[PDB]
Amino acid sequence: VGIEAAIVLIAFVIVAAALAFVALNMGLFTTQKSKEVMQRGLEE
Amino acid sequence: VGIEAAIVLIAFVIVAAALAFVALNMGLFTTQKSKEVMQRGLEEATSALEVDGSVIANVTSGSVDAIAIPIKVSPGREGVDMSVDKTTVRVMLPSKFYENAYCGVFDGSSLSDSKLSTITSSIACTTGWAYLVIFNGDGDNVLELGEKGLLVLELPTPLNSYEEFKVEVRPVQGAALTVERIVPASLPTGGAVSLG
Amino acid sequence: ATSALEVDGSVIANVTSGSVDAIAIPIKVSPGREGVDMSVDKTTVRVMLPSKFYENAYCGVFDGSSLSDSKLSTITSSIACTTGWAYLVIFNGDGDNVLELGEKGLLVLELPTPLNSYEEFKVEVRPVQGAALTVERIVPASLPTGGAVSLG
Repeated sequence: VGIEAAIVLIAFVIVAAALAFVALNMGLFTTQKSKEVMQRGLEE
Repeated sequence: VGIEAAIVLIAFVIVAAALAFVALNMGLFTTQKSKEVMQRGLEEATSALEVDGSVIANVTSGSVDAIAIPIKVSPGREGVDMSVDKTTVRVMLPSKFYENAYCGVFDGSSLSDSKLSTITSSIACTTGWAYLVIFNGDGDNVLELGEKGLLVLELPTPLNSYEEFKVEVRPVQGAALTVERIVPASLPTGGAVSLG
Repeated sequence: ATSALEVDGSVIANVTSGSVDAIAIPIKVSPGREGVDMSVDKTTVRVMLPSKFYENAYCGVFDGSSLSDSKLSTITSSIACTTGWAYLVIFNGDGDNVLELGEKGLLVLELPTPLNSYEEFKVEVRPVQGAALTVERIVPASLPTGGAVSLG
């Protein structure tokens, strides 16, 4: 009974880790691009 | 009549004991592995790594030669391993694409001083160009909180004016860092130029 | 349960004569170590094209000895496969045909005259153990006359 619950837990944790990786990567990229675009606006 | 019943009982009890032994052994192992995997997931959640400041480039003879990208670790400590065999740096150029230009991490002993020319000149890599320089570190190849890292590219005759470049870092654990900048129109004949 | 395999980074494509020729898909192993076998006889790669469908285009895994350098052109040119196109290139590996943690893999497609502008493609990897990886990207409008172009 416990073993399958542990397997499901492992799967759900692994899914969450991938979501976190994607979220941080894209958030950092979009923050950098926002910095660049507002810098360009100030230049303009 | 009783004796054979006792023998069957003994056999069935012995079978149950073996099943119990197997069940407890494998249950303990799988619980330990679940603990380890969720711990690793929590580790992967943190250790983001991010750009701290402005990218600064070296220009010689009217063209951009070297690029310095300042990075730091995100809140949450849990440092990122910057070893040669565990980290890969991707450089995407207008006419070139490089999958792995990482050569390693050399300690920032402050050299003679913190000049960009001194850093780009004293440090050399046997193969590849991109290396990372740690400041205020303890001498390890892991970037931790309290340590400032400056990642340097040595580019032989790329990067004229106005074209874009893309630099990506791929740690073994944590999110890949994406950096994209455009070279400004105004470039001095020498010295560092800020890329914003 | 473990050994998921996942995309690490951005898919990068090679464009020649105004059309996309080769596709590089960076992948890594998920947390939990427990590497994925990348042998020829155990892994199948599916490519779904707008006018074509291929069930198995995998030709094998060749070690990333860094060649002369890490150019996309050098990788696509030096490596050749007897049958099929898609191969995987391991970096920082120990020379085995298994992708483990600490090893970086770049899966490359050699596509003869598919992939104009704006049409979608689908790439799927089917390991013997672990979840199949699904990759779908769209070619951007702006393609240079040469060199690599990022697909995001």
